[PDB]
Amino acid sequence: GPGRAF
Amino acid sequence: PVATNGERFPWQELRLPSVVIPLHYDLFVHPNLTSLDFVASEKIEVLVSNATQFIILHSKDLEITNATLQSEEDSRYMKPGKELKVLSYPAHEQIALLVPEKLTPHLKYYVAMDFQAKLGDGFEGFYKSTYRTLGGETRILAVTDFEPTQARMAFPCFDEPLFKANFSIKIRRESRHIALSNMPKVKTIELEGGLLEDHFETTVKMSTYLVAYIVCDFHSLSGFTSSGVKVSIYASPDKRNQTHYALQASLKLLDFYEKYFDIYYPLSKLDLIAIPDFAPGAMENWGLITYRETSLLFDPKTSSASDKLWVTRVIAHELAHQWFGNLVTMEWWNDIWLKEGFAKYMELIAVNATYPELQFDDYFLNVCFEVITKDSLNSSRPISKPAETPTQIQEMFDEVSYNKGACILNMLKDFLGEEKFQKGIIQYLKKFSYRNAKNDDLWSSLSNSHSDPKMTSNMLAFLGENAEVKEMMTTWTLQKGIPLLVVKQDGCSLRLQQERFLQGVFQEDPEWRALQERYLWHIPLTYSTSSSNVIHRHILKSKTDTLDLPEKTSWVKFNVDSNGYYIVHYEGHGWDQLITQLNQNHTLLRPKDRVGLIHDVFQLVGAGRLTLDKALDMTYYLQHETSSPALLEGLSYLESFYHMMDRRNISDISENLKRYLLQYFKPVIDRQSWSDKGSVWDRMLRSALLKLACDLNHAPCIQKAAELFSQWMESSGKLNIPTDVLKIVYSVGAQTTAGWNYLLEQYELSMSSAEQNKILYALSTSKHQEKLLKLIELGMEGKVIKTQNLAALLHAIARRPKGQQLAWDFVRENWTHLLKKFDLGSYDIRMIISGTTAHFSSKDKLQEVKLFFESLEAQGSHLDIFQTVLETITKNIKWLEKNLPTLRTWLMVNTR
Ligand SMILES: *[C@@H]1O[C@H](CO)[C@@H](O[C@@H]2O[C@H](CO)[C@@H](O[C@@H]3O[C@H](CO)[C@@H](O)[C@H](O)[C@@H]3O)[C@H](O)[C@H]2NC(C)=O)[C@H](O)[C@H]1NC(C)=O
Ligand SMILES: *[C@@H]1O[C@H](CO)[C@@H](O[C@@H]2O[C@H](CO)[C@@H](O[C@@H]3O[C@H](CO)[C@@H](O)[C@H](O)[C@@H]3O)[C@H](O)[C@H]2NC(C)=O)[C@H](O)[C@H]1NC(C)=O
Ligand SMILES: *[C@@H]1O[C@H](CO)[C@@H](O[C@@H]2O[C@H](CO)[C@@H](O)[C@H](O)[C@H]2NC(C)=O)[C@H](O)[C@H]1NC(C)=O
Ligand SMILES: *[C@@H]1O[C@H](CO)[C@@H](O[C@@H]2O[C@H](CO)[C@@H](O)[C@H](O)[C@H]2NC(C)=O)[C@H](O)[C@H]1NC(C)=O
Ligand SMILES: *[C@@H]1O[C@H](CO)[C@@H](O[C@@H]2O[C@H](CO)[C@@H](O)[C@H](O)[C@H]2NC(C)=O)[C@H](O)[C@H]1NC(C)=O
Ligand SMILES: *[C@@H]1O[C@H](CO)[C@@H](O[C@@H]2O[C@H](CO)[C@@H](O)[C@H](O)[C@H]2NC(C)=O)[C@H](O)[C@H]1NC(C)=O
Ligand SMILES: *[C@@H]1O[C@H](CO)[C@@H](O[C@@H]2O[C@H](CO)[C@@H](O)[C@H](O)[C@H]2NC(C)=O)[C@H](O)[C@H]1NC(C)=O
Ligand SMILES: *[C@@H]1O[C@H](CO)[C@@H](O)[C@H](O)[C@H]1NC(C)=O
Ligand SMILES: *[C@@H]1O[C@H](CO)[C@@H](O)[C@H](O)[C@H]1NC(C)=O
Ligand SMILES: [Zn+2]
Repeated sequence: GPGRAF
Repeated sequence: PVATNGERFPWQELRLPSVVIPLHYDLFVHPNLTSLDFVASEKIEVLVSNATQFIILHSKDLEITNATLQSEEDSRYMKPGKELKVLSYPAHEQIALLVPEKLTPHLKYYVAMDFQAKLGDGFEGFYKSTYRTLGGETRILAVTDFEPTQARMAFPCFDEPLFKANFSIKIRRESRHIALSNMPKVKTIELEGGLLEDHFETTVKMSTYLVAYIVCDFHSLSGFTSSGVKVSIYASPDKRNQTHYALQASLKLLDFYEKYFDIYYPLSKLDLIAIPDFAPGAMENWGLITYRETSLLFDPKTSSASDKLWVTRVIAHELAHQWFGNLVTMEWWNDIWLKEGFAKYMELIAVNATYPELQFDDYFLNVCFEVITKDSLNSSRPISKPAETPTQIQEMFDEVSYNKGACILNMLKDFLGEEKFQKGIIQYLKKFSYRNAKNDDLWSSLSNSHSDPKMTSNMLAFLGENAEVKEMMTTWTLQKGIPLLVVKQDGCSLRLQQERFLQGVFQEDPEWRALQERYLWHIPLTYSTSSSNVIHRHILKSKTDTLDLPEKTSWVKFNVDSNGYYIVHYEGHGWDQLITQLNQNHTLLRPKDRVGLIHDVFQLVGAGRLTLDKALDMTYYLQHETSSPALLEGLSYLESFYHMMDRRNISDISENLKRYLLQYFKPVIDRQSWSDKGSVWDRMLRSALLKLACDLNHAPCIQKAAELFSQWMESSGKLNIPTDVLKIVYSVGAQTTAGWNYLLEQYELSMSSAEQNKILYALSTSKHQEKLLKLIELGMEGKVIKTQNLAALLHAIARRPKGQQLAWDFVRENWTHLLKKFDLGSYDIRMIISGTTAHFSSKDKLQEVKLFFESLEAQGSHLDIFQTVLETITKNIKWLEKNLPTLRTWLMVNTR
């Protein structure tokens, strides 16, 4: 985790 | 229930059997970065707790060529044979090892296989990445990413986080490469033809998804923490300089975490490496944390204050995992918030503690507001729910497992106070060190803070308040959505009342009563009054309750500093009261109280509990507001109304907004320098305010920004742009076929992937269709614009009026290709879907998307993000039809 990017 | 060659594949459940526990893996991996493949073998020491004819473990896309079993304890299998029959069942990503003679309880055996595959093509398991050098050379590295279920694409293994084992890893490589893994390198030994082979110290007990290895030609900076851990930042050789800040921050955070958790990090080294092609933002592989370049690298000439803040966050997030996730691990993926919620929460404590100047404390409310959307829809989910197929497991990675989980932990910390919270944490970690917990182990450990304590009469409230703590949070984890607390003030008697907060569903809606059914939260209330700023605390366990105020007062402000995961409504004069206070003297409310009130007002309009003109009334005081968090929250609503208008053609309302924003606030916009000077909020304020002015074509702003761009382009990068306005200056620059061409060329040549990030944004604020689709086409290609960046690019394009339609057309007319590059449950596809549809706000668009989602369930594809989108386009349509003329007249009234 992440997951995201920004 | 079975297949492949024929035969009954002996095991049926998607989960593995638990009769064969793994204990130690000897893993030998031999990759070739020229043929882009690998050869490998493993020896697995297992203990059998039951008699069995077969062993079951995971394996996907691996070819298996030897299969033996051995034992020093079961003579029948004494060295070297026997050989096992291997049976593959891809649909469950399983293989079966067929033992010739039923095995013996309580004795140990040694499984052994040889496997091979091509290096991966995605962002999964053992895959290929490439980077560019300063001289325009393109190199190749091989890297692992396993979470949740892809270690099984690299080596057959009992691939579920309960099957913790020791790992012993050896890697073969050429002299131009190094090889990295979870643990330090004990031995390199040289070989015949000239190849080398690294041996790594055996791991501690650990889950398969965290095993890691990389073969690259990178460079590092190293340093030592106060307790002797060698931290190293690895990056491609031409970027070594960009690693300084990561080295500095990891050391202070790993220091902080050791002291805070009172538990040493156990390994001798901690490596952080910046991978050019990387899908997640980072992955917390024990001892070898991998990062998107933009999560780790920093460089003072092109990286902004926001950039630094992001890099610190992600670093603080991954180190937090070394304890939450690696040391203590979810029993299974249903309770994945146990590690992501906590890592997320700890970014706040650790970054606040180590870098208070970053003011991260004020940015944390945004994490929680951002999840209160989504969570105000009925398509939401609880923080723990069952999940079994791999896609569902990937789907557990979202604002709920992370953001919402971190937010309710904050609530609980504020309740029990930091000391009892820290203490509880330390006990959780100490107690499940090197094994696994589920939800209930956390709540027990968080509640419990010759004999340990002294006997008292007050002791009974220590055994009963503890039981309250556990009872409380199980409502916050097993229930979707968030509670609306409705307060009525009449007398010095406050009526309390909890509902489930719903958006695009008003108090008197045909669908309202059902959605309100069985929901009830133990909401730890707080509040203060106009009389005394002294916090009082009460625990609304029931759908109705009441409180007497020890005085009369102008206003009551519930949810102090917004520590709590709930929205507040005031019936009667409450809203009129508090808004008046803000109009007259606003500093008699605490800053975070202000941020919350602004937030909740606008959220309550959405719920129909309040008319928009009353929210828009509250923003008037922003002319006096110097606390940047509340000023920017406020602005953000006005700025989104504008873009929303702008996205439809509703240009009479848009032009009024543009004028009210530039007119009101004209003074604050005007104090802003085009520099990097001041604190972090100072600079967060500057970039915001200037971005707004150039979005609304303010003539000063567009002209300053346009000048900087020529000065920059006609010196070819010599004279330089302050970071805080870099994105603005470039995007105004991109408004001509000249600037845009130059910028696209500067993109390919740049060595700050944070600059690249700002350039590719700027590039997507162009108005020519040809330019926008070019950006996309390149994005598909993956040569100029890496494919790890495609999803965010479509999102930036769709966000703006000129790109709305193009992004939609593209996603529909290219869906098949999109899926060849990403998993259906990847954060990529989730964002590509959502980013191109969720801002739509019309009956027409709602129709088309409903259709395009239907068709995707003709084919074999289901995701929650489907309902959540539709519920968001519906939420939008209602908002307009139920509030737009109010916005039209409030502006016109205002112009008057
Ligand atoms: C990955 O595969 C490549 C080939 O696809 C391997 O490189 C090649 O194999 C050997 C091992 O280095 C080299 O053999 C000898 O090299 C000398 C050069 O000093 C040559 O004069 C000898 O006659 C002999 O051929 C071979 O040249 C080399 N070729 C190339 C183009 O690299 C490589 O070893 C493999 N790497 C791993 C880690 O398995
Ligand atoms: C697999 O990983 C586990 C950790 O999950 C390893 O357990 C650890 O084993 C070592 C060695 O037996 C223990 O060492 C201890 O430290 C001092 C060093 O000065 C030693 O002199 C002590 O007598 C003590 O044994 C350590 O306590 C233990 N840790 C835990 C948490 O159990 C295990 O060794 C690994 N297995 C293999 C096969 O390597
Ligand atoms: C593994 O062995 C255990 C013990 O021999 C088996 O568990 C027994 O029977 C039931 C059914 O699982 C359990 O609920 C009991 O706790 C056990 N009883 C005793 C006396 O130990 C278990 O069934 C075996 N597993 C398999 C897959 O056969
Ligand atoms: C893995 O299987 C290969 C065959 O695919 C084994 O190769 C054997 O090599 C020995 C000498 O080392 C020969 O005498 C045998 O005839 C080979 N077998 C076959 C089927 O050709 C190899 O030994 C196996 N390795 C391991 C570690 O099990
Ligand atoms: C990387 O950072 C180093 C650290 O300064 C730079 O290297 C030296 O910088 C000093 C300071 O002016 C010079 O006097 C030396 O001559 C520099 N040495 C070398 C070998 O360049 C270097 O310029 C930086 N490189 C990049 C690409 O940022
Ligand atoms: C808002 O209220 C504060 C608190 O009373 C005002 O600041 C103080 O004003 C009192 C008397 O009005 C003085 O005795 C204090 O010395 C002041 N302290 C500070 C820190 O300013 C403030 O002026 C009020 N502002 C408005 C616009 O009414
Ligand atoms: C927004 O309104 C403008 C002006 O009415 C539209 O611009 C043109 O409108 C005429 C008819 O009014 C059409 O024949 C043209 O096709 C329109 N031009 C373009 C480029 O669309 C505009 O279409 C409206 N909608 C937007 C901008 O989305
Ligand atoms: C932030 O740090 C200060 C000083 O270290 C501390 O007193 C404060 O409580 C911290 N904030 C949170 C939310 O822990
Ligand atoms: C969410 O709403 C849909 C229709 O609006 C309904 O079918 C579904 O059952 C709801 N989800 C629940 C009740 O969990
Ligand atoms: Zn995480």
